[PDB]
Amino acid sequence: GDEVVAIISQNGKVIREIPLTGHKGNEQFTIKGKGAQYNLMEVDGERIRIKEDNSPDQVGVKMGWKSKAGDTIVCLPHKVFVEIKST
Repeated sequence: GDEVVAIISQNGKVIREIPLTGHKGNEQFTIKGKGAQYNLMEVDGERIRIKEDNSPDQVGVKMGWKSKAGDTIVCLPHKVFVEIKST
């Protein structure tokens, strides 16, 4: 099948590029913003989501798990973006 990488950015600056294909186990990391802003990122197997955050709108959290080429997650107030790209 497809081989994909998740690109996770904050204010356009890349924090992690994470190849998802073949990934097993669970990893969590927090992107800390200005003030008390945070996003708890979670990679579980070949999927990624914002597990939890204190954004006012919760749009990115509500988007849930992503895993396919072309998928995105956005948390606009915290300037966090996830893009999944085919390699």
